[PDB]
Amino acid sequence: QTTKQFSKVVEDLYRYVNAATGKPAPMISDDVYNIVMENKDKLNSAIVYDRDFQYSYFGFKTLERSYLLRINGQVAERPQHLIMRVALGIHGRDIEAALETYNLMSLKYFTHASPTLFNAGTPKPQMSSCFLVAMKEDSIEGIYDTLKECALISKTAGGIGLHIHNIRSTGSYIAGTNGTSNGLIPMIRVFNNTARYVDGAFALYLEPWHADIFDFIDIRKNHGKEEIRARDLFPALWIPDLFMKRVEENGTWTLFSPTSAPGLSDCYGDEFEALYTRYEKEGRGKTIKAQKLWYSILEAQTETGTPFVVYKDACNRKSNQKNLGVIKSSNLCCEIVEYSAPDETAVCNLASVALPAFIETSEDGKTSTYNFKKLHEIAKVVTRNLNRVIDRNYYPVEEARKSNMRHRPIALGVQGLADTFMLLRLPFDSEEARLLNIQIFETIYHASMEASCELAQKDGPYETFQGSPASQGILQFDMWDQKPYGMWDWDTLRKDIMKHGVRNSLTMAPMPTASTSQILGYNECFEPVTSNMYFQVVNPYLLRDLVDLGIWDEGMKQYLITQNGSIQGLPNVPQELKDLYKTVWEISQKTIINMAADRSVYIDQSHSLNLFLRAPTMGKLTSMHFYGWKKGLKTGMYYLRTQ
Amino acid sequence: QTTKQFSKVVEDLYRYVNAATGKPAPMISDDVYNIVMENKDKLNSAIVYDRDFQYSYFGFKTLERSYLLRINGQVAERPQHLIMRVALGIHGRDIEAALETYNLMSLKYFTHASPTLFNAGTPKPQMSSCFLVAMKEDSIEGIYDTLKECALISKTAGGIGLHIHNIRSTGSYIAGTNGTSNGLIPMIRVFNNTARYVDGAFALYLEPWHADIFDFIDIRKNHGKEEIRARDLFPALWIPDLFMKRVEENGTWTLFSPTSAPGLSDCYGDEFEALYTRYEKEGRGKTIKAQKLWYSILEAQTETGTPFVVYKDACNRKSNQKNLGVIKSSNLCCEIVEYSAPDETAVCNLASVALPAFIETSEDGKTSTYNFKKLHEIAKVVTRNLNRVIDRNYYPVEEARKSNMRHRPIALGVQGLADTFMLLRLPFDSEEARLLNIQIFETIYHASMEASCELAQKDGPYETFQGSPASQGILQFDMWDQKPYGMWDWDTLRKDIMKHGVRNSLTMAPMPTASTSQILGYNECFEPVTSNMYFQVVNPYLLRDLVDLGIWDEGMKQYLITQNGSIQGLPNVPQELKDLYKTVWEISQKTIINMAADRSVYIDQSHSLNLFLRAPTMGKLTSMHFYGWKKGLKTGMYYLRTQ
Ligand SMILES: Nc1ncnc2c1ncn2[C@@H]1O[C@H](COP(=O)(O)OP(=O)(O)NP(=O)(O)O)[C@@H](O)[C@H]1O
Ligand SMILES: Nc1ncnc2c1ncn2[C@@H]1O[C@H](COP(=O)(O)OP(=O)(O)NP(=O)(O)O)[C@@H](O)[C@H]1O
Ligand SMILES: Nc1ccn([C@@H]2O[C@H](COP(=O)(O)OP(=O)(O)O)[C@@H](O)[C@H]2O)c(=O)n1
Ligand SMILES: Nc1ccn([C@@H]2O[C@H](COP(=O)(O)OP(=O)(O)O)[C@@H](O)[C@H]2O)c(=O)n1
Ligand SMILES: [Mg+2]
Ligand SMILES: [Mg+2]
Repeated sequence: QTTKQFSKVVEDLYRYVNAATGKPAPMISDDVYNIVMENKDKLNSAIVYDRDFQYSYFGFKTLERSYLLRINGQVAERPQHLIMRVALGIHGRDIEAALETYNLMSLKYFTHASPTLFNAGTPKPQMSSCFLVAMKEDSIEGIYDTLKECALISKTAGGIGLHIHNIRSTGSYIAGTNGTSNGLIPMIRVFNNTARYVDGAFALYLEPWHADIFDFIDIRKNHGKEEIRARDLFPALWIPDLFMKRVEENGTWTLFSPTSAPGLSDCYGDEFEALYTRYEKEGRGKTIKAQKLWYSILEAQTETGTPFVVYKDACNRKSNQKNLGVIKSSNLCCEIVEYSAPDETAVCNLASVALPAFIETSEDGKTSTYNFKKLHEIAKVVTRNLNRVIDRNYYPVEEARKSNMRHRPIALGVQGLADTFMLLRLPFDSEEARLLNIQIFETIYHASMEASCELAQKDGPYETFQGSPASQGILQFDMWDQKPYGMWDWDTLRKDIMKHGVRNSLTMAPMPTASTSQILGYNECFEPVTSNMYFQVVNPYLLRDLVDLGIWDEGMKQYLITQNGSIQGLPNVPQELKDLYKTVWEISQKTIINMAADRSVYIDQSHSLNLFLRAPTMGKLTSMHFYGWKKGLKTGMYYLRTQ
Repeated sequence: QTTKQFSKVVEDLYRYVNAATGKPAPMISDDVYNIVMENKDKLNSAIVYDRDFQYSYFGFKTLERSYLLRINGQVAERPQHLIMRVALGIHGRDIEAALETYNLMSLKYFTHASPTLFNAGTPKPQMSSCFLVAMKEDSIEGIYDTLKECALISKTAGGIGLHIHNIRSTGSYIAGTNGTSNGLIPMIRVFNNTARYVDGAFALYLEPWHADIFDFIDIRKNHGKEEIRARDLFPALWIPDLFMKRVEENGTWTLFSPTSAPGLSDCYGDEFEALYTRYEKEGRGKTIKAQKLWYSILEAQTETGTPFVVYKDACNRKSNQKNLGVIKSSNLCCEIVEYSAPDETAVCNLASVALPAFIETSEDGKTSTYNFKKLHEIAKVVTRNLNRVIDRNYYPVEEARKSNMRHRPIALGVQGLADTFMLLRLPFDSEEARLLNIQIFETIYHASMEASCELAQKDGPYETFQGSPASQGILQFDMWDQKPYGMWDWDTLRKDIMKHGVRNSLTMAPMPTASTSQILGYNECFEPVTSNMYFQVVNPYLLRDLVDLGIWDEGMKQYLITQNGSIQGLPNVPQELKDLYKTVWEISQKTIINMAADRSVYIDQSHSLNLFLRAPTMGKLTSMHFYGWKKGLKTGMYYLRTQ
């Protein structure tokens, strides 16, 4: 069904011709083709085809349906071919690095994000997952320039975070007409329609003092007038601390059109508060009860899972990019926290480490341990990969090229945190899981900064490194005013960074891993399992245990189907198992938030913290938000899932 | 209720401040303000306020509701003030010309189009009614650049004609993806949505060999899937002669994607036919029965009044702009026929002559005659006005400035043709009406070319005059291979044009006059009355006659209400009256088309020929189209009205 020889497969993909039009349509770049032909024997003999069976049925089907390159509707690539295409696409002439990446990916130590898997080694290799776009100007020309830019980015793969704080609100004056602005909603409908035309995937960012806020937060509601909804876009709130204070005090909140109150989004913290309370005192806006807004926000979150919540002041106070300017948005999945401006669209290239790969029974007596030294080594590899992607990437718009080449941010993440705890017999809410969580993120952050510092000794630091927190020896945990756990030597690293610089302004942004975790067969990313039963497949670790204890029968299976993936209150199942295989609906969200806060001291950017509320009340949701906020989180909430 | 002194009114408008924001919002330009202050006594004393009563109730209300400038929701301008503001807005420092235009407009000899009436004398004086826009390129970038340009033009006043022949059709290949084009309809929905956002008014032009044609023609249907309709846009067909021949032969017709059949819209006539039949023979497209398309077109016209029909080869063969390139569209109302390209958006400034103004009882014995010499003199005035507008206009986009300054087209038109015939006791379908129609259009065309030639002796000819038909002594009627009626001396004019040039590439484009004819109180533009009764106002001329004959009673009035504006088959009304006051539903469309064809030999551009079909059949509509087509018409049909 598929040619075996890799160079033979490369040849077919490269020579490919669209029969219907007679147009040659190479699916491999000149570059990678010439590389493969000059090295065919080394390359062909390196692939271990046994490794195609490291995938599950649903992992293979995921690859088959979307990832493996097709010739005339037929799969042309084997999984091993996809992986070697990616390796060369990243590494180019560096055959050695390519070979190392081939071996580590093929053994499932790590993977790159979907767009890298799609486009690495191909003629327009757009490998970035994330674009953060500034609304160019409060004008028809700026709106339409911004729209063109989103269209062109959406032509390729990857999401958009778009901030729109600078657009004048409903009823605002326009110079040259007697008519007024119709505000955000009509303009959002324009963007919605472009998202649909160019083959969703836009998040919109707004600060809650904007006067169109009440409609903005309701944009995904499945009822009401069809011309007030924008159903393919996601609203995200970019929330100042002052809003949270006014809500908690049960105080007032003032809504402005940005034309009546200029500059509010171009400052944060104390400067924001001073500027805000001054405009408030000067009668420039419309005052409400803060809790009236607060309540409408919880209503929309309860109904639609949105708006997302990202804390503006936490993002800005604790960003290594703070020498660039004020950060005005996150991205589609709320992990990326990078500077953007009309001339600079922040981009990011993504990869995730497979956490269970580092478990070894290695020891005396059948206990599993965690190999942190190997985690550290693989994270260095991935860091070097992501840095290469930056240089070999095709940028859809010039604003993205200019941003990426200047600041060189990258984003490492994880999958299989849940599997890891499960394999080590650690309940997600245990003291041992809490510790392992901190140690894992300490080592990945240590490793990435070390790799990046080595790159800066080879190539120079990134352009804007001088003046950064990192240039002053201030690493992420220091900006949380915490000492690191200290499994790695931070003083020596900080010494080296201050002397040599780093090659990347940012390194860590744990992402959802929605498709890539399915390819590898692990749970997802720092999140607990959502059920133990996802045509019905039972949690392999749970299955193993129930068989070993000799309790697994049809009576067991039904009790799992019927309680949808929960094993609690199953009569004859040991407590150790119930503790180990708690669903995310069964774990306290204060625990989830605690662990998010623990790991966040080692996270440069942010992370996509989904929240899961069993029996949701306004009161429970409020206390979750205020708890995350006071913990110092950047991303208070990504999606709210309920039921 | 209104200040009397004009300079006092100018002062208020100029000093105006938006109270709600504290922004100064002048409603008069620096230029006109400084002009008015330096000439206040001459200016104030020239206005004759008696003349505000030359308007009807519904004419005044038209002015009041939309035209007269407002200060804080209150009318600040008197009709005489609006007219003098317009006069200075056109003429500037030329106080004499201003005064002449004031007198002629205030006495209702002529008027300018709405945007001139809105914006003349104001800070952003966008006075043009018509923009013809080329789709920039078959790419996401070109589509979105075009969209931005339409948005910016629509911010101001005036319609868009947009040609889209160059966009690849549904299912076409895209290089760099496995997916295909979704064609025109999705892209049309993008434009529809922008039209709604920026405060309809777009016509779309397509040649009927495009493979998306069947959906394109159905875009205004009031049923079917909401995502195949574009309800605020108007489809217009840009029809090659070959299509009409294939339909009449009951032959085949081939549909192409422009990417499979390049160049089809960049040629016409014989070159088009040769290129087309070659692509047809080479299997590059999909063949159908021509009459299958023909039938779907009549169905859409019957249901929706659209698509408009404009004959591509007639427009190109008979255009003075033919040295520029191939013309690919008309405009929103199908009167403008001008060259457009990605870097040149054709524009046009419009004015209409009030035809009844030139009727004088002057004579021996109470007969009315028509003063052609005075018509000729007023048309020269209007021609000079329109040329000044070109230079004092604020262009919304650079593409429009570049086109207008190069070719300098203008568009004179008419209103009150119906009133004129009625006042002279000439039935619309009579031999005398047929003659007067030809003589009126002969004099307006003679007058405009004479004024324009005088301008070229003062300022030089327009930039692209060399190589034009007019430069070779070929005037419009010559391109119809007809001798002029000869009430004016054409040889001397043609001699002068060949020697001196003309200042304007085009001069005549009779337009709908939808609002301006209401302001003046006349019927419309070369069209018969649609009824004799339009809160119920009876045709003043008919009323006068029925009173004079002593037959006008409540029994008369009811018979008019009840037959909706028709006097035919009213028992006791003289035949002379029935002949004189035929409704447009009562006049043969072969007569309408004959008169359109007669006048067209003196029309540089085209004219907005609405058609009215009483009891419509596929057969009647077909023969109307083929009759106009064979007559050599450019605009075969604007709207189809029925019932
Ligand atoms: N015709 C329109 N329809 C809808 N919104 C408009 C329109 N014109 C302007 N706006 C909105 O008002 C804002 C200003 O648009 P812009 O193109 O800068 O107008 P302008 O003529 O320059 N007047 P101003 O910006 O007040 O000096 C943007 O947020 C637009 O979306
Ligand atoms: N992602 C998309 N969604 C919808 N239409 C598209 C998309 N990409 C291209 N098109 C359409 O296909 C045409 C070509 O678009 P363009 O941006 O030039 O694509 P391209 O990548 O340059 N490929 P090609 O034009 O075939 O060389 C235009 O008519 C577009 O509307
Ligand atoms: N449906 C999606 C999911 C993610 N993304 C982008 O990809 C990034 C990472 O999401 P992910 O980890 O779920 O993506 P995969 O690489 O696993 O497909 C996000 O931050 C988005 O910018 C997208 O464009 N569309
Ligand atoms: N509703 C309309 C009508 C006309 N127009 C433009 O104005 C031109 C002349 O139409 P018209 O003679 O009915 O306009 P008025 O000047 O009488 O308002 C058309 O060719 C269009 O380009 C428009 O933009 N919107
Ligand atoms: Mg502006
Ligand atoms: Mg292209």
